[PDB]
Amino acid sequence: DYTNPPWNAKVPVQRAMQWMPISQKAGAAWGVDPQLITAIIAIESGGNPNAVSKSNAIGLMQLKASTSGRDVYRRMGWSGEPTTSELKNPERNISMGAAYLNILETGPLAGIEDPKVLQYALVVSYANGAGALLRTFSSDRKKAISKINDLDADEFLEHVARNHPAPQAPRYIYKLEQALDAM
Repeated sequence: DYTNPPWNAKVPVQRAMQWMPISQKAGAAWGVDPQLITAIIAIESGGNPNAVSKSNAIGLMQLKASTSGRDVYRRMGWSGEPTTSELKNPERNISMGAAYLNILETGPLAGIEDPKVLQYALVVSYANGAGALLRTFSSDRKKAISKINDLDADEFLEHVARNHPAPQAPRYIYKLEQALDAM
């Protein structure tokens, strides 16, 4: 049961909303929905810009220097990876998070047609990687996308809950809907 325990979104979303001006700016620059950015902030850090997880995920959107941080650096045309200090900067963190969502949308998840299925695919990919998601459909990226396109949002969630190896995957979707209802 990925909905258990329940997650009350009120506090973490209202805290995350204090970052909205940055989220709207970053979202407009990268073509990313600021409500999704706000949801991710609420879910990942509860709006605490200094959060540091066990696995060294840092800041408002819990970006990890060696994984998503480096992916965004490559998208900017840079080598290396951000520092912890850089990831604690709220503006830098949220803009990098927005950039990462754009990278997912325009790279591995390109061709998803339904914008609600795409929303769910984004959070699941954000949480455990686009590869882990797509491989539950096919080792071939295009066949994977074609299979995703055969599903609606509620069927996508069912698939993820049954077939995704990470329990966090379907729970992210549940939390997303909890977060959205609180905005």
